[PDB]
Amino acid sequence: DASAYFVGHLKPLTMLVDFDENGTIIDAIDCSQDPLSELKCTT
Amino acid sequence: TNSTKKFQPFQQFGRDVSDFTDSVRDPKTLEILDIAPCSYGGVSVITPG
Ligand SMILES: *[C@@H]1O[C@H](CO)[C@@H](O)[C@H](O)[C@H]1NC(C)=O
Repeated sequence: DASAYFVGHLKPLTMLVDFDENGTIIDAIDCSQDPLSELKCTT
Repeated sequence: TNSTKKFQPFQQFGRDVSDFTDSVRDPKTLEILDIAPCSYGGVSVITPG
């Protein structure tokens, strides 16, 4: 049948990552997108 | 000592917040162990002179 695909491009950024007690990545906040995430990156 | 964690097939070492390696997988028998130094606690010496 008919299907679709999406293509995006990577950029150099700074990431904030957190892991749980099994090492599984559960959340991620990128900076430079809005002032609240910039505050979370700073803090 | 015997440990409790288990991780991915592409992972071998795990480190602490101070980048101290505390978890190692034994390569012969596939088990996970834990390392801790045996220098621990504080001592104090009392002298009358
Ligand atoms: C971590 O691993 C244990 C054992 O597999 C599992 O029961 C648990 O749901 C996992 N996640 C958390 C957040 O503890």
